[PDB]
Formats: sequence, C-alpha cells, structure tokens
Amino acid sequence: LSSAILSEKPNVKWEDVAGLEGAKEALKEAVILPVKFPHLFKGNRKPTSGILLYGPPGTGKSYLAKAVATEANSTFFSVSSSDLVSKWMGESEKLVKQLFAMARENKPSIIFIDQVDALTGTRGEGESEASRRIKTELLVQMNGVGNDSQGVLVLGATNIPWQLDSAIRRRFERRIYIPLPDLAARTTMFEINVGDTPCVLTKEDYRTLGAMTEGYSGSDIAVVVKDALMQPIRKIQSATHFKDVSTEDDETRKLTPCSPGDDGAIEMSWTDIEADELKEPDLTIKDFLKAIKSTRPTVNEDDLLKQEQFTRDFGQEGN
Ligand SMILES: Nc1ncnc2c1ncn2[C@@H]1O[C@H](COP(=O)(O)OP(=O)(O)OP(O)(O)=S)[C@@H](O)[C@H]1O
Ligand SMILES: [Mg+2]
Repeated sequence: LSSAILSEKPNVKWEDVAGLEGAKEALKEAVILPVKFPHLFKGNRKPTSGILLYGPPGTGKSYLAKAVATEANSTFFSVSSSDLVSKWMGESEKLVKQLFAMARENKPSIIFIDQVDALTGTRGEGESEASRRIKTELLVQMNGVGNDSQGVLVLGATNIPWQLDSAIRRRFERRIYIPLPDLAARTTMFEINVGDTPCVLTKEDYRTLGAMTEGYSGSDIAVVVKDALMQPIRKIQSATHFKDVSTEDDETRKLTPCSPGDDGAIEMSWTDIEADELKEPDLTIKDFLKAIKSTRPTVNEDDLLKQEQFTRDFGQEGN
C-alpha cells in the first residue's frame, strides 16, 4: 500500500502557514472542533465530511491541509488527480478504493484529493468514459464518508474551481478561499524561506521585500528565495580571491570570497579551501532584488476574477 498514494503523520502547525488567518480559523471550526469535542454534533447538526480549498496556484492549499491534519492529530493520505487521471489511469479505481480503504484503517485521518478539477474537461471516451469511472468511484467512496463512519474527512483542492464537475462540487459541503499572500504573509514567507542562512537583512528589509513582491504567491516567493540562495554558492564558486575574515574569536580561520585587489586577498579557488575554513558570503539586499527582478508573479488578474466569481456564485451555501 504505497506509490501513487502518499501517507504521513504530518507535522505542520498553523504557525508554519503564513497568514491565511481567516482560512485557518474556518478550518478549526470545521475540522478541529468536531474532532476535539465530538458529540457537540448530536442530532441534525452533523460535522462536515467534505471541505474544498480553492484559490489560485501556489497559495498554500496543500501545506494548509497538512497543517489541518497535524492540528487534528491525524494521518494524511493524499492523491494527485493529475497523475491519477493521466499517469495511473490503469489502476485508478483500484487506487481510489485503496485511498479510502487506508483512511478508515488509520482513523482518525484525512484524505487529500489534489486537483479535483482534473476529473472533468469532458469529451467522449478518453476524458468521458475512461475517466468518468474515477469520478464515480470517488463519488461512491464518499457516499461512504457521510455514511459508514466519520473519523475520515475529505479535503479537496483546485486552482480552477470553474472546471469542477458539477456533481463533485456539490459533494464538498463547505468551500474555502485561499488568496494570494498579504504583505504580512509575504514578509514572514521571505523570512521563513531564508531562516538560518547567514544574512545581512533586517526586518525592515524583509518588510520591503514583501512590499516589493505584492501579486507574488507562496510558490513564487519560494522560487525567488531558492534562487536568491544560490548567490553565495555562485560567488564562492567563482573567485579568484579569498580573505580571512575570522575575528580573534573564531575557533578556525574563516576564508570568504572577496574582490581581487583588496586587503588580505590571496588568489585561490574553493578547491583550495579546507572543510572547516570556508565562509559563505551573507545574503545581500542585491541578492534578493536580483532574484525578484527575474521573477514575474505567476498569477495574473484574469485568474483572480474567475476565482472571485466562483466565490460569489458557489462560495457558500450548497451549491
Ligand atoms: N501560507 C504559506 N505559508 C508557508 N509556505 C507557503 C504558503 N503558501 C505557499 N507556501 C509555499 O509554496 C509551496 C507550494 O504551495 P502549496 O502548499 O502546494 O499550496 P497550493 O495552493 O496547492 O500551491 P500549488 O501546490 O502550486 S497549487 C509550499 O509547499 C510552500 O513552500
Ligand atoms: Mg497543491
């Protein structure tokens, strides 16, 4: 029981997820509240079996689910609809069945169907017979998740709530919107992503970098920082000259790269430096700007519109 389906006791706390305060809240009421106080839900008030998370690409939907499942001391079982409907097309019902199977045997637990939209785009046989089986098998499995037992909740995710099979949509009672990151979020994300790395920037800087990347998403900023992080490696990769900037207090001499005429520079390469005596240059403001300036926000307003529309026409109620 593996491969196409991922398992784990995930370890992501609400604090690990940047901003999304409103969504985080939503989920506590929808998920943690029933879990922790369970027979608050006697009678006609029953808990939610289906929760969809929609938003534009990169806004934390996957991460937040893990966070949910961790904040609900749960086990996380997750499938990638794309793959499921295109790369595992052979054993899709087998896999869907196995997903729900494994969930129930590991109660309490959460199922994460990513890219729920990838179960539609309908034609005649390829994506409308060879596929519709999967749509059904999932639908059937979920008749069993409002019935059978509830210690198993389905979370679904899309970046395209407007391609979500009508039938499938309705099966997710509660729907929640995961927007692009606010300045606040965007700043903590820059910090989170950089964490330990030796780095010049003060908080105000990050504040500014945040300010400078409005429109960017979670993945976007992640790309940026990843990119930014190779500056030091690249620099270390390509002097020429190194310096011994260790102070009277380092155990060992710390040889950082430097301009070639420059006080104390002696010409070498990284291949000359010993294990203990290398000193990666700190990230610089310029490092980050360079990175940002060669990234473009992945999400454009066209997307956002369709996103807001769905919020309006299906956001809440039914539907
Ligand atoms: N709110 C957040 N807090 C911390 N990291 C985030 C956040 N949002 C996005 N990220 C980062 O961006 C990565 C990709 O985002 P996901 O968590 O996959 O959410 P998503 O909305 O499903 O984005 P995808 O997968 O591109 S559609 C994450 O694994 C994190 O590295
Ligand atoms: Mg995702």
